[PDB]
Amino acid sequence: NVLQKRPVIVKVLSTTKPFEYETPEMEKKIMFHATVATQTQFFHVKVLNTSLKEKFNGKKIIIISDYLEYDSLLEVNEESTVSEAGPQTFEVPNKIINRAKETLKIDILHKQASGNIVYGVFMLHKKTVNQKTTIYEIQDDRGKMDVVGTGQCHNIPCEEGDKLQLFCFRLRKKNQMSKLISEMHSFIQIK
Amino acid sequence: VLQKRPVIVKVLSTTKPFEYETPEMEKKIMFHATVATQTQFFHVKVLNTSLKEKFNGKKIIIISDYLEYDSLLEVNEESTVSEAGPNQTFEVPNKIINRAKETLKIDILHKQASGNIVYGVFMLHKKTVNQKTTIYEIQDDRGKMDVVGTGQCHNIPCEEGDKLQLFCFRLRKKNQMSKLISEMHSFIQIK
DNA sequence: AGGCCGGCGTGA
DNA sequence: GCCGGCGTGA
Repeated sequence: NVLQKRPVIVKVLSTTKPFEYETPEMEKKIMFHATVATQTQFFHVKVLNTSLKEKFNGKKIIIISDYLEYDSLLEVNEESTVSEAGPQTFEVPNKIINRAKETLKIDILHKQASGNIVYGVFMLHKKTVNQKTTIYEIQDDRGKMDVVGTGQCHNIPCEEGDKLQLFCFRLRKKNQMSKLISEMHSFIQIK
Repeated sequence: VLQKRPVIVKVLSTTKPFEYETPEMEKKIMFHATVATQTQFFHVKVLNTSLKEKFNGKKIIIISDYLEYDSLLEVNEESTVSEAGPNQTFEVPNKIINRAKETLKIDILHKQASGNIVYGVFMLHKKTVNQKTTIYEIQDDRGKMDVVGTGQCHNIPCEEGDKLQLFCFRLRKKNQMSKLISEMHSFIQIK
């Protein structure tokens, strides 16, 4: 899968704080998640070139090129070019905003295809910190399911009843039900 | 496959009986039903059409020797349906009724696991009648999707803006695109 | 059934 | 009327 140099004008709706993650080649690195919108659509965006973080909380309005598109999201990296438009801004329809902030219900998640990327906010019901992995049991009014966290998503401080906001998790099936697995760029923040 | 654990339910809906074809080319008759308990609702395929009255919905019924697969129930000739006594009565929360009436958003359907069985009501945007198959294009504010209808689901009269109610369609992926495929026990009625 | 790879018809 | 050969299907 390869880059798209067709440049896009989008508006930033949200960013996470920068955070540390490890590559399979054991390189220590820093990134942040962001959510951006056009008038018609929204995108989850991984920003690996953290020197643009300033550009992603102000200004809200930006132009992006040479980014990667996969897994229904955008990757912006060192090869990517981000610029500012001006003072000069536009506003995004509330349908799209609410959709970009939306969290799917667990009963629906259980019916979702393996390989999907999932973002959302869920309630922690139970936690088991094992040595390398942590199984977070998450819950809502429709069902419950396991979230396996490794790396930066291992051993996070939290207690039952707390709400976990997940970024960039991979949905996998066992046995006939969904679970959410942490990957290289996955993140968990508390509320 | 067979569950001898009997279920006590209230019938919320039935379709009229209808004709379908087996793979061994025998024409037969069946009907769909929607059922509920205190806990949750079920789609039901009833292959024994002599049970239509038991499913009229005036009564609360008990079902046994039914098959459970694809998140539905199949009641057939080898199954036993009887009536419940006066203390086994109950009413179903409007919560559950409304959930049983829920129709999924199409963009979410596209992300559902291959092989899922789908029921729902959708707005028809466009239809293409071929020789043996009919491509009904369904729409909502979220997205659009093809519904491939053959057999009893082929060449149904409908026009744009009509709502199609789908029963027991199979979700299939090809070239990374989701479609709803009509099958043996599938049904389409217009509103 | 984990996800992945390997075996038929369709159409070369 | 060829197989492979890739996303699908268990």
